[PDB]
Amino acid sequence: ALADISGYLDVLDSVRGFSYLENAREVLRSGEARCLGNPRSEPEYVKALYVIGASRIPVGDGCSHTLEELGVFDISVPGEMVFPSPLDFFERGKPTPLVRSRLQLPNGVRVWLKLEWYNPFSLSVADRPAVEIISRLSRRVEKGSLVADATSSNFGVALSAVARLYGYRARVYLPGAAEEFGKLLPRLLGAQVIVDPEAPSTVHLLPRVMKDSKNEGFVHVNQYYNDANFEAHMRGTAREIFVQSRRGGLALRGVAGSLGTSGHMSAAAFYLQSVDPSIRAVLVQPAQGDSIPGIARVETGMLWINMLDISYTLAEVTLEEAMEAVVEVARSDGLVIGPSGGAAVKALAKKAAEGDLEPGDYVVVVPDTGFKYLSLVQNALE
Ligand SMILES: Cc1ncc(COP(=O)(O)O)c(/C=N/[C@@H](COP(=O)(O)O)C(=O)O)c1O
Repeated sequence: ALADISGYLDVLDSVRGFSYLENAREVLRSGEARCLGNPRSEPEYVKALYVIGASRIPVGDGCSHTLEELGVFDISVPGEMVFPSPLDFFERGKPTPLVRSRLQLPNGVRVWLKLEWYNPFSLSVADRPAVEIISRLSRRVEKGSLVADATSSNFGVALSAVARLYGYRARVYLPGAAEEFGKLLPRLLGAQVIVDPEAPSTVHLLPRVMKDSKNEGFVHVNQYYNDANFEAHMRGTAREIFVQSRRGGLALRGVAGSLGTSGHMSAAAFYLQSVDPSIRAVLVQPAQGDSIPGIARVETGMLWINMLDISYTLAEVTLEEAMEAVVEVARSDGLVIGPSGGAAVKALAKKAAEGDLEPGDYVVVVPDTGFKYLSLVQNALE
């Protein structure tokens, strides 16, 4: 028997750990899940179902229900694209677009582009963690409290818009080298914003955010460590690849992406590799000395890409190379991607070049619009 999952979403404030994900891998790999006689005695299982994007849970004595029965494949989007609020537009106006590129890579490597700038608050992938974190937070923290964190840019914009739609106050902390939209947009959205000229990278800002949090009593929502960030991308970004690939007719053979916290490619890779372990995750290690805004090298410390059981390859990419690839997607497809997007296009293009990749469909996750990166656009043409 099928019942509604909303009711059982207290397991989000009770399950801790990753042992619950073993349940995910089996439900996904099997394509079904066993019915639960007592839904409250199985907090791990229930949580797993939510995290793969079920809307319902299977309840009863011995039965089982498919992914489609559970609602992994439910279409959310109103055909007409009419939404009674912005927050509901984020929720139900999904999946973000998967667009097949005219870009031609060798060895029959077919490039598809998941356009995460089609998120309403930050025009970036960072909306999805920011709604998931703040939504859970609304359960426990009182309204009018200040929530805060460090960001390269996207998440601080997403945090500020969403915090303020949930009644919470916002502080964002940015490194000096980040972009003007990040420093400016939160303020337009009513946050306080603090910029450290000395801080060369976002992870380096963390001690300052932690110190101030202890002194001031704001809630440091902490995207690097906060398990919702991984979980948002499991029920949203990753699940969508799973669904779209199937409904799209895609022979899905892999994913390509970029890493800051590692939330979204950890989630795409794990989800996808639960359904089918052969799927490569091609990931980008920005080259040494170069800065690509939004992302970093793994060995600067990342939670999920390390600890979860994820087969992934790295290709090195310079900024200059990430920018070359922006330029060529823009001449191929006429779509203008951000620097981190072109870094994952480039990184796939090399494994393709090398002959390390099977013939088939690859989905790249493009994290934001190039319209926010005019300087790096300009410099890449001169
Ligand atoms: C443009 C762009 N490209 C890639 C990423 C990487 O996504 P993640 O692995 O899910 O954090 C992000 C994620 N952004 C967050 C996290 O950045 P950080 O992890 O501190 O390097 C921010 O803006 O501060 C991004 O904005």
